[PDB]
Amino acid sequence: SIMSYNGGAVMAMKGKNCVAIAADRRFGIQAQMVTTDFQKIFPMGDRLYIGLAGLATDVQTVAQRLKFRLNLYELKEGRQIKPYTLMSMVANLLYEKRFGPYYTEPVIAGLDPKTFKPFICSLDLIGCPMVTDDFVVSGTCAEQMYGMCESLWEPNMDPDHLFETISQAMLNAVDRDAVSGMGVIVHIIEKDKITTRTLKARMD
Amino acid sequence: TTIMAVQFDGGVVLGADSRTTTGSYIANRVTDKLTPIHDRIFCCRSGSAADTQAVADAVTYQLGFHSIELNEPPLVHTAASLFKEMCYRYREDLMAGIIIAGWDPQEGGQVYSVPMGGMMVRQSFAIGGSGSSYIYGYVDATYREGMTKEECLQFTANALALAMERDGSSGGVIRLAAIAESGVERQVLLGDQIPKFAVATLP
Amino acid sequence: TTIMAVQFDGGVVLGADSRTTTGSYIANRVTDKLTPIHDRIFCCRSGSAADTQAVADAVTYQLGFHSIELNEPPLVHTAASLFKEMCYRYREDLMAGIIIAGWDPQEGGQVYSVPMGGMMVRQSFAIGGSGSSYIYGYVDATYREGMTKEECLQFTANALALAMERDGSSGGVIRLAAIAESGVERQVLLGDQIPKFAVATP
Amino acid sequence: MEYLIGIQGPDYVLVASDRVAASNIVQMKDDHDKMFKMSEKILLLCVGEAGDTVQFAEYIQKNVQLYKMRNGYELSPTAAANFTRRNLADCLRSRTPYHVNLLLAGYDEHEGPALYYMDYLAALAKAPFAAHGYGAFLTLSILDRYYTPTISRERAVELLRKCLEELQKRFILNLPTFSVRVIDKDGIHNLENIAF
Amino acid sequence: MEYLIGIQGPDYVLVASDRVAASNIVQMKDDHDKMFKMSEKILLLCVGEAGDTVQFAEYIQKNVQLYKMRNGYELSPTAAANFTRRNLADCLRSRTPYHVNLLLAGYDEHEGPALYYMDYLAALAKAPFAAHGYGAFLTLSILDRYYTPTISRERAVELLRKCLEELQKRFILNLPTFSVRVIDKDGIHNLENIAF
Amino acid sequence: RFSPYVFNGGTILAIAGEDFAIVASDTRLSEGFSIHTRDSPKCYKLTDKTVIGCSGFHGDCLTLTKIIEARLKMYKHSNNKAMTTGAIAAMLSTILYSRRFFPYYVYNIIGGLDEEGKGAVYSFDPVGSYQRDSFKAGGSASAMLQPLLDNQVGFKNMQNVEHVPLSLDRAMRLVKDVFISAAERDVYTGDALRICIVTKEGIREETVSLRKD
Amino acid sequence: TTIAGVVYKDGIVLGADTRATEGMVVADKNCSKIHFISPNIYCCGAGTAADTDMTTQLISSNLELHSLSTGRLPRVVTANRMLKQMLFRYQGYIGAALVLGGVDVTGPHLYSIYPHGSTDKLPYVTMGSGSLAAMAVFEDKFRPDMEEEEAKNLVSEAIAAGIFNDLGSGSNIDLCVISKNKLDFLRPYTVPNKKGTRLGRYRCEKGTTAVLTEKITPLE
Amino acid sequence: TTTLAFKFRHGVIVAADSRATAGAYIASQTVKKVIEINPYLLGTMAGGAADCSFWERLLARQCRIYELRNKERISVAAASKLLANMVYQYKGMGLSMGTMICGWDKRGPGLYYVDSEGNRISGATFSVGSGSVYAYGVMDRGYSYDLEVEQAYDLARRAIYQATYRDAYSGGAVNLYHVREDGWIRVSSDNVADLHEKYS
Amino acid sequence: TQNPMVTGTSVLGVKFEGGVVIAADMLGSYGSLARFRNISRIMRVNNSTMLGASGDYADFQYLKQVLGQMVIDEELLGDGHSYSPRAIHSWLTRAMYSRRSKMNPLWNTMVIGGYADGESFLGYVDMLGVAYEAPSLATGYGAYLAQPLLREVLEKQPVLSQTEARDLVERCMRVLYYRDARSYNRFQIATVTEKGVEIEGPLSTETNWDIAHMIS
Repeated sequence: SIMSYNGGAVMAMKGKNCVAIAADRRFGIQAQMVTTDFQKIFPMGDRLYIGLAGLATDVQTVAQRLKFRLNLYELKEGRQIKPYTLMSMVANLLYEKRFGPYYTEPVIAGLDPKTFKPFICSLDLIGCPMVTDDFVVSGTCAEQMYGMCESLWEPNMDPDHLFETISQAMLNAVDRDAVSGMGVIVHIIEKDKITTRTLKARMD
Repeated sequence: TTIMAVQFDGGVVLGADSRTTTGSYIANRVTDKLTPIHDRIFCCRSGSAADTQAVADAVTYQLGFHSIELNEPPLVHTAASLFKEMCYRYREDLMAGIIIAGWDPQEGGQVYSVPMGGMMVRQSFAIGGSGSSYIYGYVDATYREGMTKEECLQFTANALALAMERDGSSGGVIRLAAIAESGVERQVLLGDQIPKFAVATLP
Repeated sequence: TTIMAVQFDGGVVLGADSRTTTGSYIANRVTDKLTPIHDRIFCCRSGSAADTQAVADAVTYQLGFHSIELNEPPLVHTAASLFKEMCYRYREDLMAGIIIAGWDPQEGGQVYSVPMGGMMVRQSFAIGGSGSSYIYGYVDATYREGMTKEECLQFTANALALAMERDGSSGGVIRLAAIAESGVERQVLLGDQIPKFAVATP
Repeated sequence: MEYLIGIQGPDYVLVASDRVAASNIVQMKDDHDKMFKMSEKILLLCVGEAGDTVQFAEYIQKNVQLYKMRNGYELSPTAAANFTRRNLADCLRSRTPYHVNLLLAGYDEHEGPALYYMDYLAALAKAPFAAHGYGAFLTLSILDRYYTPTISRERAVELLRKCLEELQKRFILNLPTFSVRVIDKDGIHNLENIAF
Repeated sequence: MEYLIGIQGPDYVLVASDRVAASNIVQMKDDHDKMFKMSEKILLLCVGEAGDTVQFAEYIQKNVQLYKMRNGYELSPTAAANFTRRNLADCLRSRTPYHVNLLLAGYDEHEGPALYYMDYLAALAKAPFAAHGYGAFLTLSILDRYYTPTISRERAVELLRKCLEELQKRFILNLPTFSVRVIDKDGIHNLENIAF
Repeated sequence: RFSPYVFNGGTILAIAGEDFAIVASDTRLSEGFSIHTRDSPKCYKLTDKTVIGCSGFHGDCLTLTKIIEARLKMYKHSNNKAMTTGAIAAMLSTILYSRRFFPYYVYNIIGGLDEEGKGAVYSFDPVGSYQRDSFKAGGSASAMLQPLLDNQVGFKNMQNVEHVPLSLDRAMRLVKDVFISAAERDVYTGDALRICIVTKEGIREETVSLRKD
Repeated sequence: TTIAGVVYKDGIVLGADTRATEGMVVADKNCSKIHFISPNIYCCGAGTAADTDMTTQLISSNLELHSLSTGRLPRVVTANRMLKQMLFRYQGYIGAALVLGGVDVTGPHLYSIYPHGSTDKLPYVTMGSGSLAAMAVFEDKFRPDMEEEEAKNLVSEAIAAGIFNDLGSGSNIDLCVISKNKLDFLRPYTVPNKKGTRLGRYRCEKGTTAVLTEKITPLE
Repeated sequence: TTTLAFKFRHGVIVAADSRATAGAYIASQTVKKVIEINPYLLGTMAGGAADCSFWERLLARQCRIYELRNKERISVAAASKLLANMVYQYKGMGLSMGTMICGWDKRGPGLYYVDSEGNRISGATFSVGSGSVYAYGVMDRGYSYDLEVEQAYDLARRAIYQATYRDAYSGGAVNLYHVREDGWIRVSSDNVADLHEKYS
Repeated sequence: TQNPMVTGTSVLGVKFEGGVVIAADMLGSYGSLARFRNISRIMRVNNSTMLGASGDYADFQYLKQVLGQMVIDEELLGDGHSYSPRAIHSWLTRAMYSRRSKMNPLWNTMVIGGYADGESFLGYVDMLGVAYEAPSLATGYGAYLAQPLLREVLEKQPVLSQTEARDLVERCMRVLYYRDARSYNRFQIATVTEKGVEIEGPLSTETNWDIAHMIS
């Protein structure tokens, strides 16, 4: 395939007023790992992280393109971006290049900038909003990150339990995959903190 | 998909079956392949479904604008002419074997055929569609000359009854429309009104 | 290529057109797609040309050897049965939609259809060939019940006249053959004998 | 099927190309030097399709050279790397895919030395050491075994001679000479070519 | 993509293989010696498909070895060459085409030394010098320029070193060592392997 | 021109404890987009101590269970001794390999227990490669059930929870929740898993329903 | 992803199941397929999950620009013709088998839009794969000129018959009832599919993690 | 899969990883990818998980028949040769394998390499597998014939440690074998993570 | 695959307290041409088992002569021992799997049913060998269209009288007359009960085209 080129696997899940987005720090060709540090969780707002997976030139291409149109939007009308509106904007970024699309499925995780009501979203290749109140999953190893993290997620979780469950879901999900893994990264977005952390994984 | 149109005398008598199959599934059991384009001139539609009614309302636009531009009722030869042009110029993208009819005040009964390749001929009776290959023998044998309105009504009725009986991609109710001087007198044939023919048994 | 065969009463009445096209060239303007296989049982032949008469003389061999082995005239169901077997076992190599007829002394008029896939059904009227799609309306509408020999003779005659008039791969003289108790009474229709129908002029 | 290699030191980054210009069956003149001189402190390398290496990366050399000799100062290697990633990435899918994969050695003054890496799809990533071509597949573990994150210059050069003598021993292509350049805080230097 | 070479002298014929056993991207153990020992004075060589060289020519070695140690005397190299041409030529089109191309150095006592040649289609022809592989395409003119029909042994060896140093210089594959055997009227004698 | 395989779906799981082997199942066999039936077991009782699971193309699963059943019977009164479990795994490896060039497109899992009594579970690719495990569901939701009981059974990527051995109550509650999760998330769900469970005294077979859609 | 809609004496009743399955795994278990266009026109959607979204944002925006250009309420014929003509000239590359219905100044009626651009005025329509699972329950128990409550029960039985025997099934049925005076866009009508329950708690507290490097950043 | 083997003055090390992919999803983290055909030889596997398992299984049958039939230990060149005969006469049928046949015999440490195309070569060292050329690099930097036992073990552990670190289709564990004039033994079952914390 | 084979469309069936009823239309459709109208696709075998066919009809004549010859052959051994519809289903399964195993496959896709000694039976045998048992079956597009009406009533009550099942398959057959393109009006309905196999053909469908005149 062409989605299985660089691997990559991001997810996001929420309990209480925190969310949790998580990627796998890995980049390379189908068999080769040319680096370990690779930015997949791109900050857009203060508390609104977009995370991308799939083909790496599309995740940097529409990551920087989305920082372009997003940054110019909050410059044209001064406020932090409402995250539903950013979901609409990546929905009209992946679309309108439908023919020969971008090979990425960006998830969007974060908080309303004034009521702090969390949500998480996922999109497909050509851009379809999947609003979700449970968890979203993107990348090559999709159904593991489903499957298992549908078997773990309980509702209404404080950041240390959500911390722990997205840690276990990422580690045991990407361990059961070839082209993903080798050290993962977890951003917890509270209503006052960004608990950014890495996780020592089965790095093999 | 089977269409008939017979010029009887003065006016014409149309006829169309009613199915819209997606290969092997009737997506629309009840459709009108008869459609008006101005007042007297009706076009039918066969072959594909999406392209041919884009042609039909495109020529409702052009024929209606031309007819209001002349302040006269247009000839059927006008509509069949821009069917020759509109279907000919896009001939590699359209499957539209439409055959049209109507009563112009100048000539009289006119039935034109615009087949799949896209051209224009004038015929006494016309025929076109998927099942419209199973009844060339019956229509070729029964149509005599100069028939009247009631016997072209039942002639188109039982010809389309044969073609809906034998084709699998053609069936349902059949719609007749007799264009004349006093306007269209259309009707449908609902079930028992179809002239059912006996099947030979024991065997 | 258009074949008709109508069971009238007692016996049957066959009928076949006469062209052998190499795509768009009549290689044989005058051929008999009617052919005898024993005495009363005739098979016709449609579709391809080379395979179907290898089938025809193959079953002349098997049916003739079986008929002399029983010392009785064989049924038409016998010949259509080994048409089902001989055409069924070689179904991916043969284009032979033959429809056969004849008068067995036991039953009477029998007309069987062995289409392109290779099977056996019994029909009142049968029909098969290239042009034999243009006359299902006429044959379906005109054939009433229990007709006689002269009106199935002209019925097969003008049905095949319609099919030779409208198909391009079918034309020429048409051959009729009325199998009955007193043997075959075949004839041809030479030109003017074809019931020509008027064309409407636009 | 050529070979590019680089190692990021604490205050330097050294690159080395294979000094072989190939053909259908034979090799042409060896030198043909693949390392394209950027402004003063950036230095990119290009292999891949024979005809897009000399075309694309020289065009990047034109634009960055125009930036320096248009607005005084030069680019940091971050902006040059993201510049050529943008230009290859938007010349990728449109009409003529430039099938080149780049290394970009460089350093800014007030930050560390950087060795950027990209495939032929223009997906960019930093790396303490990167490789290219088919020769990348066997030599990269020797830069896994011995590369400390802090390494002296001559240790990195003799490590690079370990990598090239392994590449001389197992890899089936005749790559006898290699062009080596260490770049560091005094400008682009050039180490003596490694031959066999 | 390997390399076989031979030169017919007035009373000898010398062959040399490339001493490289290749793979997808890498090379395996060098030695793997391609020259298969026939009875006493015949010596054939085989390249081509990796898996028919060790299979077909060893089967020919079985049949000719059986002929010698069945009926006393050995084959002349003419009958061995036409034998393996028959066996490859009738194993060609049937079910499994043996994709090998052979040299067959040899000599009979009461006739001259002969160096037979065949493609993978088993079309046989005598030759005063023959070659194989992709390396045949550049080295064969040096055996056109310098090969007299009568040449001494050491002149032919240093000529063969001219051919191998050219093959070392231009041909893109790493072929560093070559196995050389001179066969002549005292039996199969092998010269020291050429290296670089 | 013919495409002699379809994917009739189905996901089957087996867990090897210390005196048991929970061979789970599902029910719904289905191809294209229409389901056929909701009765069909996929765990087959081979011997009293060996249960197969069998998922993939259903007709070839069926013929494969006929072959391994009839050759188990062909063994049993050719040596006057029943099969073991590893010998079932071996001969099913050579049955799956023996027709390689037109292969048995079937993912089958053999549960059961060993000679000494401890449970084992053998996993297979459709051409035959057996490894004994203590988990590894297979066949449609293979990549869905696997990371949960990589964690809740194998305890991998997990610090000092002071992990206990499994039993017929913890692993019993570990099979129903993963199939209601895969009932939510897979399309080839199953509506009623029929857990053929094996023990030392014999065999029983619990059934409980799922998300029926 | 079955979809249906039935006209009745006051109005229309649309309806869809709520599940979007990319590949052979559900990506999202609760999504609206009954899209707004207008206060009197709701469409539906099947085929490509994004193309229906974008085509009904475009025809929704362009249509209510049209309606506030006219001033009156927008008719449902012009939604049919804008979806027909705009969906036709992309040659069927947009896969959007959507139906749309509306109560209008003429009368309550609905259309179906096949992805190549063929429109059908019908009393009852079904797009998606679940068409086949929800057309037969419009052929045994559908009656013309029927009252609202058993039409709501009819469409719920149709979509519920697309739940139980199709692999493009949904979690729960939502259906809109568009009448002359009131619109009733009700999200989920029935939920025939509960989650079930879990058994046994799982996690410790501040354990079961291999933390390599924390980093804390305040915001306010 | 990334196997590895090298001979020296004390027998030969055969090491391998323990993962078994299915294209991109991976099946097992613990696969016995070294076949013990007798307590004097070994045999590895490098792809086509039923092909290689069946043909070293069948090689174990044929070599045991040789043990019974000619009452001697089988020479390693015989086992590699007959393997190359049978998988040669299935050439072109989509068969894909590759292996070491190591093991001490009455002449040498052995270490032949037999694959699907039928190469059947001797060797001093090899490493066949999916990535595996990484292993070549690091092994051929620290290899010498004059090694003792312990840094040969560390040469294999570091060798396919880096070859499982850089490659994607490898990893899991590492088993290691050191056969000499008593038969094979086992010296390891370590995984990749404990080697990573062991060697930083 | 190579030619326009002569097909059917659907043999749909349901079991009931009593026996099992299966129904199919008589149609010999030669690829969008109803070439053969009066053509029975319901085979009778020994008095407690029935058999249909949906796909190629020529292969169904092959199967009616091998099923017919097999059941008369083991029928004339005397000693009781007729085939339970276990064995016709299993033999037909192994015949088709052993037929596609040599890549020369039978193309028809039938359902066989019958009332055994204790209870009824309704089994599906596919073109590929996908064989199973079900409370109610349908083949071809009936498996898309008749199958929802069958597994709606049988999810409510899994117990049917003979008139409820007979009207049920008459109504489903009317639905396949409405929607399936390769479907013909008259059809054989055919029921096996405690008293045996009986075939009531041919029937008709009371069509309801009353929604046609609301189209403009």
